[PDB]
Amino acid sequence: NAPSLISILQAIEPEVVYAGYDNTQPDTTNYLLSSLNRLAEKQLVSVVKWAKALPGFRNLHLDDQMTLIQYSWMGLMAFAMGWRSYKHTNGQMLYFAPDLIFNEQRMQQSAMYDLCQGMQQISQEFVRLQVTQEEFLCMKALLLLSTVPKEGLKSQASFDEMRMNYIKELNRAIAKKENNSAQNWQRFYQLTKLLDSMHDLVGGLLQFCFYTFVQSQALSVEFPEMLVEIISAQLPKVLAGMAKPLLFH
Amino acid sequence: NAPSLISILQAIEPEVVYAGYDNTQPDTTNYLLSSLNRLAEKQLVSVVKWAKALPGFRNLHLDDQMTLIQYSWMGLMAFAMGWRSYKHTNGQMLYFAPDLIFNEQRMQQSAMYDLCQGMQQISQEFVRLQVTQEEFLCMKALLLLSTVPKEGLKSQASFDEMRMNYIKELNRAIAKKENNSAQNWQRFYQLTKLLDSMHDLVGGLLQFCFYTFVQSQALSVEFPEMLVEIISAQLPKVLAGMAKPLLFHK
Ligand SMILES: CC(=O)[C@H]1CC[C@H]2[C@@H]3CCC4=CC(=O)CC[C@]4(C)[C@H]3CC[C@]12C
Ligand SMILES: CC(=O)[C@H]1CC[C@H]2[C@@H]3CCC4=CC(=O)CC[C@]4(C)[C@H]3CC[C@]12C
Repeated sequence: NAPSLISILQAIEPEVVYAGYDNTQPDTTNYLLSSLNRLAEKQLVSVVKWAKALPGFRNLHLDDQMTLIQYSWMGLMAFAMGWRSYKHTNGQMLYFAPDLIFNEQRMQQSAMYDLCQGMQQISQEFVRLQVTQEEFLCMKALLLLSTVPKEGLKSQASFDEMRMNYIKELNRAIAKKENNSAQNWQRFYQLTKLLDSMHDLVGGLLQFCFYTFVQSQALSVEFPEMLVEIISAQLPKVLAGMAKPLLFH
Repeated sequence: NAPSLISILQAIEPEVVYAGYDNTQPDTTNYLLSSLNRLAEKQLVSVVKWAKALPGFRNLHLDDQMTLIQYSWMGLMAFAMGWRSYKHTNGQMLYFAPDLIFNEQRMQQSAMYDLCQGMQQISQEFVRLQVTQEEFLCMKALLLLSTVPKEGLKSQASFDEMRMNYIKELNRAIAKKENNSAQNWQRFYQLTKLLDSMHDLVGGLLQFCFYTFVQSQALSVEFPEMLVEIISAQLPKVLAGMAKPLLFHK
């Protein structure tokens, strides 16, 4: 056979990115929120390299490629962050970058606190289910494919296929580790139910992101160049409500 | 909107068939089996009427239609039978027809007794699960679609899509109960798992049917005309192993 896409997912998985954060700084709301936005920009390049290499993706209309990234960029970063929080801190802390990690204090100072808790719960869920690296990588792919234009895509031809495979390949992963079907059947629930749960969270994250952005002047936080563009394009579409989450349940 | 798949399903559900059995007769292996085979013929005709009226069915290539039936005819009848046995006897007895119902003694004389038990366990599942009539109708539609030719279908064009609709429809039916996603997922698991259990049973039934078919002279068990051909046509394909059951997990 040809290489399993899972084996390719592993190959194209990005290496971790540093924030270039200065940890001697007092933890100040504005400074935290801004360095986070710096991090996002760096990660934004990473996730885009990734999606390109992501099998099936290039075969979508570039307006399709462009929209999917626009919607899901937040969820993918947040999801991946929760998986780092799990491997490194055991869901105890929010591990954004090896050099910027949110302890309790920082979550309170972020003025994102309730949103931080929410992200943390995603991480703890990872530790509760003991998600395997394979499960994670498949899930993260599906996340990309889990929010779509309310009016459907140009490549919907290609898309519905791709989405199916990554669902299939997710099954291939739940099946391999475990053995019994009663088990497979419930794994699949808990995992997909985890993916679904991401949507509500992202909404909240976005809500605040948008807010910080519009009020960036007043609040005095900085969104860097590349980051603005993406938000700028996304903000209107999602407020228009052209963005449809695809649930499992 | 346009009428529910499930509302059509209900419309086209066959009325119950009578066997025309003389219950004053003694309960004897040959008269019992022969009488079932008469019942199987009568049901056979309505099963086919049913499948035609089944939405998305006539859109399948006509070889696919004939194939699928030959495969699942046994499972449909036995599935339906266990449903009746749940509705009328509460899983207690085997209600093939209102006039011919197997109680313990008849399962003894049947000389299929371990199979009778098997079928009695299907109905008992219906009762353990408290299956709704809507759940039942969707499952029975799928049962048609759950054993396919191993080589594939001429138009798998349509089939795959149709099969999904009935799966969606089945979810539409579980959801109605107003449960949450986890209960729904659990209903779904336990239904399709009742479904899948059907093959094991049916395999066994086919076997003893094939047997009684061949040995009828020996056994003095008479297969009405129309029952004969379907078996004639099916038996080869089966023993060649060209029939692939479609499961919901191993
Ligand atoms: C400054 C601001 O509005 C906050 C709101 C939500 C925050 C983001 C939440 C998800 C997250 C995961 C990461 O790995 C770093 C960047 C991001 C993408 C965060 C960057 C800073 C954000 C953008
Ligand atoms: C004589 C014989 O081979 C028996 C073996 C199993 C029996 C069948 C079991 C399933 C059953 C359900 C019905 O409602 C009547 C017909 C049938 C289809 C039965 C017809 C007679 C059978 C076929």
